Amino acid sequence: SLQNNQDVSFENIQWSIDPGADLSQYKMDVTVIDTKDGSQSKLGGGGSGGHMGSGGLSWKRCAGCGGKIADRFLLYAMDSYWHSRCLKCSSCQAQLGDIGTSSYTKSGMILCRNDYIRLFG
Ligand SMILES: [Zn+2]
Ligand SMILES: [Zn+2]
Repeated sequence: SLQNNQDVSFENIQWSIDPGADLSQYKMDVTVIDTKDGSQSKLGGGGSGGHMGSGGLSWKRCAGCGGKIADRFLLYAMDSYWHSRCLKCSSCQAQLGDIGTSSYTKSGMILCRNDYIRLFG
């Protein structure tokens, strides 16, 4: 007989897996930092109705535009500070901070969930 070959490590166990659970080493944590300044409309008249002189002139430095984050919500990727327009796919340029997509990396490039698999692997 020669009936000694069946599927034992593939389609017999076709269960659905997490979208990048084993790619944890390439995964980044998108930390969405909330700004407690401005979420209260009753706080004051923005930066006009109230003389709130702030000593912080640098705030959080962005690694995307190279300046400082003057955006509302700043996001985390890899280890640097970002915001909506800078935290995006280097292939899509789609604002990852405007989506909340758990992007991945490998060679320093920031690629979206799907792009990393298509690009590198
Ligand atoms: Zn930026
Ligand atoms: Zn992409």
